Amino acid sequence: SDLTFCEIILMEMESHDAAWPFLEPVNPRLVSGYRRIIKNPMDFSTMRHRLSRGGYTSSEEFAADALLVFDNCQTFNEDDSEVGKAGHIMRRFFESRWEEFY
Ligand SMILES: CN(C)CCCOc1ccc(-c2cc(NCCCn3cccn3)nc(S(C)(=O)=O)n2)cc1
Repeated sequence: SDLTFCEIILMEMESHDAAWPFLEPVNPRLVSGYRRIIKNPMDFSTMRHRLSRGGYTSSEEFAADALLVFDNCQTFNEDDSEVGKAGHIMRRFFESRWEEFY
């Protein structure tokens, strides 16, 4: 019953104005040397793939992947960059919705 809310939250994040950096895996042709720094990439497409296939055994596991998206953003980008700002917006949005649903 808790896992059904993850799809709803995922859809809301996919639709958010600030979500553009996170929709698909980082493209290494666009973001030079990404994997030198980010050893465990994550993105909303990968999360959708796993959620749709029972790859999350609990809502907590889904939340951990959401936070990994934002933690990787914060590790790679300065807070005042456009992508860094987007990550902070999305983390706040995610955490707020998580509290409402749970
Ligand atoms: C072809 N299709 C329309 C592309 C649409 C999506 O394009 C993206 C998506 C995500 C990025 C990107 C970048 C970045 N740090 C660098 C910021 C400076 N920058 C370098 C290249 C571009 N901007 N960090 C991150 S993340 C996920 O670690 O926070 N994600 C980039 C492009």
